[PDB]
Amino acid sequence: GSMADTRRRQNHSCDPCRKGKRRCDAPENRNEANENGWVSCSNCKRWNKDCTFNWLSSQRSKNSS
Ligand SMILES: [Zn+2]
Ligand SMILES: [Zn+2]
Repeated sequence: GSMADTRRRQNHSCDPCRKGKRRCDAPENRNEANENGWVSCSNCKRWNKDCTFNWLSSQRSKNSS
């Protein structure tokens, strides 16, 4: 798990959904989505959770630090 492959990103769903096995609108560019008009996936806006890519931040490095 290094030369062949290191990172295994598949689900793009934000922290709360990916954990709860929910797929949301939140793309890989959820931040860039905020700039476009987006802000939080329907899940977060529905349950009032926390749209974050912390999962992304805990991968190869603190992507969002
Ligand atoms: Zn979500
Ligand atoms: Zn969310």
